[PDB]
Amino acid sequence: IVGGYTCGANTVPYQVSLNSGYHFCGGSLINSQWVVSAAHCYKSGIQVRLGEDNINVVEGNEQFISASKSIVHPSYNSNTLNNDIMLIKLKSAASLNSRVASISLPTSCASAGTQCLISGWGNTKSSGTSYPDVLKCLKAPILSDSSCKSAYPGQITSNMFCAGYLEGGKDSCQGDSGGPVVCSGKLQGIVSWGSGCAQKNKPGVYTKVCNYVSWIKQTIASN
Ligand SMILES: [Ca+2]
Repeated sequence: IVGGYTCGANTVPYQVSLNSGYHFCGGSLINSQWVVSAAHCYKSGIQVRLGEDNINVVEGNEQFISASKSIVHPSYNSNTLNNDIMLIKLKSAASLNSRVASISLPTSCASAGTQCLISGWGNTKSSGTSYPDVLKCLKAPILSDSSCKSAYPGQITSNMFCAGYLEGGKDSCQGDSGGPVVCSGKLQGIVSWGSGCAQKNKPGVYTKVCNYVSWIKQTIASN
């Protein structure tokens, strides 16, 4: 997260860190046994880390649970990043509490101008590299589809939306991928891609979760 602020320990209780020896992506807890992340985050050997603030210090509210199954969306397109969404089932049910909590899925899509909360442990520099230990947060509005397509000609699909600031300076970044965009208490986005981070006229691009609710529910019900 570039241009954001320190969330505060466990203030984003649905935020997860995916760990394969180190933090490599974010995710969102949607029930006690399932996490949503980005398909491009897929790898083997995932441990889901819930209840994290400082990812380099055990502070006493963490739950570390290995993945039992990963399911990349059947239509994930690694060329275009269309359908950049994955589900991860936990080997055991997390214990839900005030610091480890699920985020509701949307029942309808969100509209341009709605303010959302974007969070993660990704890079905090738009030029250079600095990775934080504690969770960072950014409030950012959804941009119109027209503005998104204007910023990224020929690259925006019906399963993507932009959020952020055309002036630059505030954005998600590498290491935030797979993490949440939450608007009015619903998970509307997954950190997916962009051109650089926090650059002028290059807002963040996010997977449009509202298009996947039926697939998420049916996949969870059958697995
Ligand atoms: Ca920790």
